[PDB]
Amino acid sequence: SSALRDGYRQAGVSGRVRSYLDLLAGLSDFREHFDGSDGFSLDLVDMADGPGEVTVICCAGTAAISGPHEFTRLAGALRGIAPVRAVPQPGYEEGEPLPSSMAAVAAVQADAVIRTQGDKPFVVAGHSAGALMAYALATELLDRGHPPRGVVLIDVYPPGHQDAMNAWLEELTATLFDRETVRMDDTRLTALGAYDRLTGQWRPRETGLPTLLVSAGEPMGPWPDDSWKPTWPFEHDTVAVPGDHFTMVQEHADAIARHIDAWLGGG
Amino acid sequence: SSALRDGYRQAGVSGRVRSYLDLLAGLSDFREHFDGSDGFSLDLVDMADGPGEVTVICCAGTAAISGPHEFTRLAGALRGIAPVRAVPQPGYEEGEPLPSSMAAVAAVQADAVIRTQGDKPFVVAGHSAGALMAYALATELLDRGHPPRGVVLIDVYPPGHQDAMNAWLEELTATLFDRETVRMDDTRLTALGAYDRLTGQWRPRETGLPTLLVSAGEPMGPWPDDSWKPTWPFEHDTVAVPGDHFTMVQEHADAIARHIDAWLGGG
Repeated sequence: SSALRDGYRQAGVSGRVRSYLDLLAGLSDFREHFDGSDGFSLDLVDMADGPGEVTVICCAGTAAISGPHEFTRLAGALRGIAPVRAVPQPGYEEGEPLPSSMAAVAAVQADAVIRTQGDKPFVVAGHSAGALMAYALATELLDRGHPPRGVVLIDVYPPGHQDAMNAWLEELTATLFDRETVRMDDTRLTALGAYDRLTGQWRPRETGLPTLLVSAGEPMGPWPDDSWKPTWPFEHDTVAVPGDHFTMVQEHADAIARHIDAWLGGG
Repeated sequence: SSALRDGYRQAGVSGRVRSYLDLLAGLSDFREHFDGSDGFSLDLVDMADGPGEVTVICCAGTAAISGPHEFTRLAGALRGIAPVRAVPQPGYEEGEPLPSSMAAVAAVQADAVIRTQGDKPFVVAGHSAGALMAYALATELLDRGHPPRGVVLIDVYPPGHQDAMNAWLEELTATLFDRETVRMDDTRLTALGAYDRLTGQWRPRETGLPTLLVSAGEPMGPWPDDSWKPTWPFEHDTVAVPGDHFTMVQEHADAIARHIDAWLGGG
């Protein structure tokens, strides 16, 4: 077993999550971090080859349970409509190094797709806390010399806005600890507490491309009035979905796949 | 194939070990604890019975590779002279919780000492940080109706007195990584930080028990003037034993045996 998986759940039961995070990032100095000068390489995932003239891409967030083991859910719902590429995160499997700073990592997966694609249109579709990174990737892609086609976000909570909700959900992530398709050993945790320091210094920029949210449904509890729901500081158009945070996409992947079919046909 | 193994290694090549400990104790605060008002025990590791009048109780260490397993060497040395009742430090092997302070660990280990003993005299002993634990066990027994005949502080390094010396050793241990007797498991490295803050703000008390400090012969390397080796405030006879801070026990057990007898012969 392990030693950290123990404190993970003993924190959520009482209420001392914040103090735990200040501990984690403390160990993020003792490794072999890379930069745009040495050498690295990854190998894409083999998934679907379905029909379509516009393919879609996707990725994962930070919440431990992330991985290329759970998106096979939406894979079946989207088949017939369009293809789906699988871009894995650099680290979740024996034999890998860690980043150096926020605007450094992006010079890696940039070159990889500029070799395999060719001349096909695409779009993005992330989830969870990761809905921040999915936005950041589209920025460097815009002026390098190859603009996207349109993003579709799903539940988010960016910095410089709501100081309450955020850390309030992480407290729940430790209490709601039902099993996942993969075991939680001594590697999938040190990465979670690592991006915490990163996501606290970023602040969005103003761009001009078509956005689309897909909000949730029934609240976790007997919550008061208007004290939730995402609200980005820019401008966009929205569409809902029936469900809740922690699961949604799993047992509700057919729904969203239809909410996107109506979008791509106009804008 | 853990992760907390290399993280402890790469920390020695750079030169930062202090801030690495502030966290080890942060993680342990979450594990289940024992302070005196809860069930928990520890079977004294049976070493070798035999002749004698004043058995040597040798408490376990506080390092990563510590435990009553190391005292196997000294156990064979004391065959005929005096037996060894090596007290196991909790938290290191799978399943055992961690204490609150020093008066939480030395207490639980005190119970086992009186139980198996009885009207038979004994002399506690340890090694460096483990000696801080050994003394604490011997002092707690002082006014508790069972003051041991004495102690043998082998290369003990008292905190608050040796700032640069004791800390430079931890920085050396990391670069001394080379095949251990018992695999450096995850639950051992966490217990390190636990005991670090315990023995950290722990200032020993005075007693009328004879102490026999055992220092080293050759330094850990090139040393200018007299500023190495273990020290102590109270009155105690001191005697040296060859090998540096790491091989004065693992590769030099017998040399110490003849030293404690000449001491027990007096009073």
